[PDB]
Amino acid sequence: RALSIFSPDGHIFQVEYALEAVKRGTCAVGVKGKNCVVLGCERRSTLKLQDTRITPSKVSKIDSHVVLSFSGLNADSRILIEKARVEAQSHRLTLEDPVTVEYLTRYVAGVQQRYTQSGGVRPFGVSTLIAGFDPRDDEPKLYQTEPSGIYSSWSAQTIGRNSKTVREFLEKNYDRKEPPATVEECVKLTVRSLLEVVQTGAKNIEITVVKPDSDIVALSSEEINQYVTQIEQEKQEQ
Amino acid sequence: TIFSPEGRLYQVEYALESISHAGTAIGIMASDGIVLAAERKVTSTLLEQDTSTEKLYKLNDKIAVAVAGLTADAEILINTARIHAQNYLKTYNEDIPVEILVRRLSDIKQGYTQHGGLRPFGVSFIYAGYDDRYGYQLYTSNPSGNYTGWKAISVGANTSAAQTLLQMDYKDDMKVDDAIELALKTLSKTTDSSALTYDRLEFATIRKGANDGEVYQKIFKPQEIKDILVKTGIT
Amino acid sequence: YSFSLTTFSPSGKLGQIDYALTAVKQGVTSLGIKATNGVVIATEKKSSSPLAMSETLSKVSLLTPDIGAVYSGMGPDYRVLVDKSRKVAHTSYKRIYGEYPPTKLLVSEVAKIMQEATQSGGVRPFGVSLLIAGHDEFNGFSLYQVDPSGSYFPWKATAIGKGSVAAKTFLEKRWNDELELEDAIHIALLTLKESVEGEFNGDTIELAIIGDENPDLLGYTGIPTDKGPRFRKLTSQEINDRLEAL
Amino acid sequence: NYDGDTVTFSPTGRLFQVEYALEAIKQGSVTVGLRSNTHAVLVALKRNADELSSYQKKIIKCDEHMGLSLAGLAPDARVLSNYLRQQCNYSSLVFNRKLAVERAGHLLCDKAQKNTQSAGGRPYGVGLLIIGYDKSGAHLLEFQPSGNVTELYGTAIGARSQGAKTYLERTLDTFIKIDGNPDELIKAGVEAISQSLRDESLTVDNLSIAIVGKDTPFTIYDGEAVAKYI
Amino acid sequence: TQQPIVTGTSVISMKYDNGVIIAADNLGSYGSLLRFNGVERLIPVGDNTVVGISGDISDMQHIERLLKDLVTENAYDNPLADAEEALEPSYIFEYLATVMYQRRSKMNPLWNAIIVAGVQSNGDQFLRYVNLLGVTYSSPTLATGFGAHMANPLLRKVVDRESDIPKTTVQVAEEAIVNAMRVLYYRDARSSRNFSLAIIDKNTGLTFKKNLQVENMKWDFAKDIKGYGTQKI
Amino acid sequence: QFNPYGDNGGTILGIAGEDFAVLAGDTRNITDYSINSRYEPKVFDCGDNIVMSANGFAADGDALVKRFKNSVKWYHFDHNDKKLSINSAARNIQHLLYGKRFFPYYVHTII
Amino acid sequence: GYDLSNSVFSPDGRNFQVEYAVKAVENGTTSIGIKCNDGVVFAVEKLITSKLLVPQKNVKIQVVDRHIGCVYSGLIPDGRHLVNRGREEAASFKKLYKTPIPIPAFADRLGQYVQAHTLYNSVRPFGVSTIFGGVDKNGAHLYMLEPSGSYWGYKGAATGKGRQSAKAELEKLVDHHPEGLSAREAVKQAAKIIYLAHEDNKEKDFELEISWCSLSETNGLHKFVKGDLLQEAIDFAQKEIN
Amino acid sequence: VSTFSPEGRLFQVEYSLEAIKLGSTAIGIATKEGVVLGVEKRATSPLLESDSIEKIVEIDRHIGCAMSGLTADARSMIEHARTAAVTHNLYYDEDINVESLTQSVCDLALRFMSRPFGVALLIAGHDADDGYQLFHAEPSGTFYRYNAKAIGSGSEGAQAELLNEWHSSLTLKEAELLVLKILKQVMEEKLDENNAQLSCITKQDGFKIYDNEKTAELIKELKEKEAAE
Amino acid sequence: DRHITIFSPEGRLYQVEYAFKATNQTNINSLAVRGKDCTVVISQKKVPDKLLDPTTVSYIFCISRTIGMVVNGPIPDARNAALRAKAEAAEFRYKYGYDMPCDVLAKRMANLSQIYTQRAYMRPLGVILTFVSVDEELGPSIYKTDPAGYYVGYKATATGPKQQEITTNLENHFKKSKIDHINEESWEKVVEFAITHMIDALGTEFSKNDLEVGVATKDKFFTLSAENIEERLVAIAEQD
Ligand SMILES: [Mg+2]
Ligand SMILES: [Mg+2]
Ligand SMILES: [Mg+2]
Ligand SMILES: [Mg+2]
Repeated sequence: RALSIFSPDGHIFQVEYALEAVKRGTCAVGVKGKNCVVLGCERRSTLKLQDTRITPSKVSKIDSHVVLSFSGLNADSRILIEKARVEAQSHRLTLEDPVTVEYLTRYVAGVQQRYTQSGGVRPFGVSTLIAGFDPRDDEPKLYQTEPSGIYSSWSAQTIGRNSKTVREFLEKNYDRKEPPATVEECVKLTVRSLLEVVQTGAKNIEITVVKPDSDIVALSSEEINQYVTQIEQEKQEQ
Repeated sequence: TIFSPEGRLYQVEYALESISHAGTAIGIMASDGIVLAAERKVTSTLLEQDTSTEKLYKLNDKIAVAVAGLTADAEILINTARIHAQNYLKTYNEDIPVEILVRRLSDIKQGYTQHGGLRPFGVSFIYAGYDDRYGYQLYTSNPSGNYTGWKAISVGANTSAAQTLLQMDYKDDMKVDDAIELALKTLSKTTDSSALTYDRLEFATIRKGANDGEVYQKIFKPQEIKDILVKTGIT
Repeated sequence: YSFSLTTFSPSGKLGQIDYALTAVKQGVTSLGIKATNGVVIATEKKSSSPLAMSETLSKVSLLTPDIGAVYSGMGPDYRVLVDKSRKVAHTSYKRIYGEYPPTKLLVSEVAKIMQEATQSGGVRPFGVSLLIAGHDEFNGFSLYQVDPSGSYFPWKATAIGKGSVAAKTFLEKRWNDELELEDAIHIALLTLKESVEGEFNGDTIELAIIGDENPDLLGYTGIPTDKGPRFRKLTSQEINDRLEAL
Repeated sequence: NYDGDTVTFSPTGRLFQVEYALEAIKQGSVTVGLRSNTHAVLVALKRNADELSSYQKKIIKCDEHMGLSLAGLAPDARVLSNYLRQQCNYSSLVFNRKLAVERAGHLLCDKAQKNTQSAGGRPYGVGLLIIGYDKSGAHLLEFQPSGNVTELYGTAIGARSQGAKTYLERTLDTFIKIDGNPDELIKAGVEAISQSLRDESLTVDNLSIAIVGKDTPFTIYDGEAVAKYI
Repeated sequence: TQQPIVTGTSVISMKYDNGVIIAADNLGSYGSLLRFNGVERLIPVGDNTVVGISGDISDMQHIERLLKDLVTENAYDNPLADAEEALEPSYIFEYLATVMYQRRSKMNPLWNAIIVAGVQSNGDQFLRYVNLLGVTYSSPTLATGFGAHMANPLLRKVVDRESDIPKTTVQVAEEAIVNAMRVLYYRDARSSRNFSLAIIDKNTGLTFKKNLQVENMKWDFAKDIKGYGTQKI
Repeated sequence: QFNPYGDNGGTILGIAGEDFAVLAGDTRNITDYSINSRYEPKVFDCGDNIVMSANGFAADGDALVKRFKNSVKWYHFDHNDKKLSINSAARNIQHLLYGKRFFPYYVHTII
Repeated sequence: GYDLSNSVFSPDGRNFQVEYAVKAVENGTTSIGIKCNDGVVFAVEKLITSKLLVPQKNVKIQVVDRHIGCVYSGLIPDGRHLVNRGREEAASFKKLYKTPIPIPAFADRLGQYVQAHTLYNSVRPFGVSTIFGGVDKNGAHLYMLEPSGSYWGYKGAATGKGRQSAKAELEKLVDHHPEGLSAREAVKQAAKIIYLAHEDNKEKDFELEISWCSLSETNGLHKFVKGDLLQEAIDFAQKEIN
Repeated sequence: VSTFSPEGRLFQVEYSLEAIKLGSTAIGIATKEGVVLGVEKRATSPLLESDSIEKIVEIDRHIGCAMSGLTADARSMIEHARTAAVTHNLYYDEDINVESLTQSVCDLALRFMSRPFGVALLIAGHDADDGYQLFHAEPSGTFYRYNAKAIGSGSEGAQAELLNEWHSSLTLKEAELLVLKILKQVMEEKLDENNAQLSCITKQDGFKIYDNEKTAELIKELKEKEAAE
Repeated sequence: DRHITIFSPEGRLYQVEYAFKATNQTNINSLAVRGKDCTVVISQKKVPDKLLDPTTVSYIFCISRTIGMVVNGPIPDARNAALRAKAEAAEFRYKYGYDMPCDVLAKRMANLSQIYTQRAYMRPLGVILTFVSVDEELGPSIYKTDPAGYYVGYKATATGPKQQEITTNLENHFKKSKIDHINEESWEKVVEFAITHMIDALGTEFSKNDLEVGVATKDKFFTLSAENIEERLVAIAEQD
């Protein structure tokens, strides 16, 4: 039974409405430095009394050198992440090389695309940011996928609720001529951009740094809180 | 299994709605254990509360669930959860980590969300479990296939009321006996009924016995609930 | 037609299960009472015409030698569930463990069959409610009610269909945890008198007990570890005997 | 409310989805078929989308002795002519027997019929003219997606088909006698196709011709090879 | 993968100037037991074709049925099912050849050797052989089983090459076939005295002869033969 | 047990000249020590100016030649009447043969 | 819309898709069958749409096995589909039982197949009404089968546009020949009835087609009436129309 | 999904074509010295890295293609086309004919998967029998050969300009300029080397995508040629 | 909701209700009665069309050697039910080694009907089936199934448009006689009784071509010819 069909204006409404669920999803951003890529995600507010030790954070490891973050339906994202992890191992097994970030993106994009044209399935209510480094290479990588299956690379990019806003920020603040040559000033730009939408919070913003050769570290509440302080100072210094 | 113009899943929303009328269940995570308490919706003098089970189910020796929603839909999912646990144990010779079992169940639910043209299960679960990686854990899953972990949480009828109270009285350095108390008080103030009696309750605890080194699952007998009611001054 | 015909409405109701319950509501009344040494299930044999043969219809059915069932709602729906239930008692249990299942587990399986009709594609829920009475070595005597949703619950006593509301009430007055079986039969006969309109005799009333073991209904002697069926349908003659002493 | 699927009759006993499929033909560029006793000819005016575009191929060979012209959905002509290729092929391999044109007709009718009777499918949306030379001489056939097939001395289908069908309806006694004369049957065909033109004078790209006969295998003529017929 | 049980022996045939002749005896053997004596192994299809079959009789009966269906089906929606679009010897053969080779390819053969004799609508004589392996060949004479070994040599003395066919009359050809059938009854322990013969002539059509018998048999010299070497009486 | 193969004898020979080629065969067909036919051709014109012979088990050889002639027909159908070059024929014949690697055509093929 | 799917009963116990199928039949060319004393005759009306139709070439009567005639009015493709299935059904009876299929047996085979297509909402009923029969081991039989799968044996039968005219004519024959009717006669009478019935359709000119299966006239095989005997019947019908 | 309108068109196929009209422009020109394919990148933002926009792809050394519409839908067509060209080479030791490759992609297109493709393709190539060729493949399963063609949002305008400018002796260099020109006219943005991409296929060198530096030089040469009248 | 067999808000199945309606379409009445050692079924026979071959117009079916069945409903559906039951009764014999009893076949057809009641893709059959036999265990037997999946055994029964009149007429005979069968030894008298009571309740007289009679004896079920029926009609015409 065909659920994803065309309408008279030439629009696939289910694909279209899937985008609306992404818009409703908590925000996520990624910016890519001269020798790094940083991923940042806001935290929800339906309830608070949660256990954060066990609850799945918003950035998933796919292989040791590639990470995936998303905005949209949480349950839909698990399914894409599983398939991505399975493919990552399968590529190693048959090509004796880990996936390029572009290849893993094309894979995930393909999966989403496939669900836009099969009977009895609804598209994925998910957009992904996929970030990391190709094996034996130092040039940083960042890619976006969407429920239609389109994908592309980004100097920087944001998705989810109020991404409209944060894309405005980055469009004037990210200089292609001068990518944030430090891990530090890369996290700085990533925090500034999230601040515009988050409405002040240390337990609101989470950050993950990815460097070459499988170097990926999550930050702590306090480590981020240090950037929170120095940004709210330099704005109040004016 | 279709999207609304707004980006919401009709049948899922409506299933959550179904659940919001089911008897309440509460999970509270202590330092040295976990409490499960649940209220039986629709009762009678003639209903056999002794040889009864409708909201609290054992999944494993280290994991129990509390059910809000359609009982029969729940048994389907409990049964496949019990099997997944056993497959894990057979495969690895280790009891299944709580998260893994929970992820599996959520995935099954998510399936009905995304394909097949069949109605979602009208069920929400609270998971109480222990494993050697994270110790005590409390989880929740609903028809959307979404799952999250909690210090305290409630499902079914009157969650806003019950949630507020738990937030008000819960503290990190709690002990199990206090959590038992907190569970009963919270149900006591959110009941759609006259007063909280023993025949309207199911109760379970997961405690790491001080004499041994292993974890014990207790599903309270009718008389045992009745007793634990007097102590806390609800007689 | 591979989609579910039972879906959620915006109010969160499942329409088809409700409508199934309504069909159960129009059904002839049936009841079960649990005694200390027995369980009794009972119902009315609504003859559609006096030309029809009352005996030729099982409203009370043996599921295993220790488990009986009675129903309210749609007769034909019940009849296929009895068949599927007997078979599942074998395929899921006796062929595995060499003993018949305990009441709660058989009930569990029936409930499963009904749930599936609530969710599988191209089907409608069963339009019945069952009262299932039985015994097993470890749980003793029990009585359970199963509904179109696949939900089940244990009762000390209950009644379903047409005149259920009044009958639940009448039972509540009469039930104590010290009843002998003969007492439960008597109470069952009283409750049934209120719901029935026309004739009220052994040929319009069907009753079965789950009582003691009946060695003379076994078919063979020799193995003393086998004592025979606990389920027994009462005869037309046996009912009338207890009616005259009302 | 009755034109949802082919599995549905209207209150007057019509199948609308079939009728609508028939409609796609009337948008197809015109094509003509005709036969004497020694040959059969297809003339198919091809239609162009733009002046930079091909005048899309309307004639498909089916065997050394059989072929067809299409008016309507080209993809559907490809499904059906392909099935016809297989059926003609089967006749050769298994029986060493060239497939009778009539027999092709019955096979197409039956293939089209199934598609008018089962949910999920749709009627074919293409009409076909079928010529062949077999063991009983020359043959022309008209296929409609409803599954109706008819054997004719001549005919036309597509837009304004009626003109050529009228010309042929009168010229009947003149062409049926063009035995042993190939070029004069193509002439008569071309002279018939123009009675349904309006657009223009038929050019060297406009035209497609196909002939089969007594000692002539089915051959398609395009362009420079058809210049002598304009 | 199987084994022949009830069997038929040689089928022999040759073309002459105006048609083709085919013959076969009327026995069905069961190993060495000569079990059934009334068995027709020449199968006429229409008025222009005879199909002669040796080997397993149960498979033979299966092939009969196929040929009857072939006729029925050919008549369906065919106004000329018996004119121009009547079944030809070449069509019947290519059908059977196909089946035979498909069945061997599935390791489940029809345990037979088949000769298809007849006259094509353009008057051409048709004579072609196919067997359990799907091997097919044509010759001015054809024979299966023992016929291959004894009948071919005799029949080839009448028609040794293609150019001999216009020289050969029905009378000469039928005489050769009848003689070869006698020899086969002399030397083939699975042969029978009773046989059937059929001629398909481009003018006379199909003549089908039943209940023929081998006649003019030389046995008389047997009386003079005593012992196996030295014995005098 | 049933043996799916036989051997019908015969012999074939191919020679390439500068601007021609010959492929030759005998016309005899045999089984064991008997002659089936003195004139049963086994070298065939296949269209597109290709000649083929598949010599050994004649049943297998016939199947292959049939399947190749049919291949050529469909090549014209699928590729706008293109002439099948001899190298392309060769490769195609490889695939026909190899498709039967586990139950082979018992023939030596020359084109 | 108690008509937007097949397997739906309307509130009066009728099947609405079947009853629309009947409309499509009534909309069709007329065809008949006449049982005679040792056979059956079949005739049909072929509308000459145009001068360009090759005469005697678009045959509409169909043989099944060798002893059964089939003719139909409605959607021609639906008729063919039914005959194809009739033929598979006759082959399978012969294969298993050796004897060719008895006409009653063949009738129930079609009955059941047609009836199946009135059971599921994913299939539409057949838009034809079929007249068929032949000679089996005990007599000639004639049948008519409706889009519902309903069939009965008939002395005479008619379907299509000119059906009432034809039915009236047939009734006159039944009443005036209790003794019986020769195959030869029935052939002419069929020709008459087709010409008479062409009145309820007399816009386009028509071509006549007849076939028959008689014990003493065809040995109990189905054959088309051709040349001489066909002309004799066309003449007989032309004569007795004035 | 497989329904006819009373006009006898396929609803889903017609709506599919509407989706294509919403896509970036793609232009192809066929000469006797080669066939040129050009596209409009259309980045939805300046942060997007324009070189990651793949709307011209290689199918085989002698066959390239440009797309327009829901471009995600084209992955499985390109894959099928590549497999078909490679398979043909495996089975026949030769290059697939351009028309045959297009027919195979159109065959895939017919296979109503829940819906038609929301993408049209320009398939350009060379082969020995029929020379340089250009094809338009719609999600209908129909394909058309063109001397010149344009698809996507600027097509109606572009097709007219192609009608004017095309003649059967355009040199390859002339044709390249024409693609840039017509793209410059129909694009929302100002045409530069980062938002337009050129490619060609010549017999001698196969399908080559032009790098940005080589495209820039052609843009510059185009501006200078037009500033004369 | 009125097209497929889902429940209506009142807990009803409209399609099944409509299927009961269809059972009356033929405007025929039948009745079944039991003798001492036989079982009789009578049904009206109406051949409106002069063009019909009357011998082929029947609503009585020989299911097996021992079991007959009469249908009230349209013929296509009736034949479909007859084929299935024939098929079913032959299978039972092969798998179980004894003849399918009448009531077991009734139960089996009931369950099949119950499925069309429950699954959306199958319409119910617009028919009521009366099965009759002399069972080797039970004696003379009548079992009747409807489109709901319902079935039961009867002392006697009747079906069709005037069902109710025939039924009460029969109830009245049994009230008076005090027995549950026709106390007659020969099946000829049971048929005679059956016709008489159908006359007395339809207000109609019958000629030989207006009826159809099926009798079940120990080890045979048979249908009467027009001639045996005539002999029955003559004999009643000396009582009544
Ligand atoms: Mg080549
Ligand atoms: Mg009528
Ligand atoms: Mg149904
Ligand atoms: Mg249905």
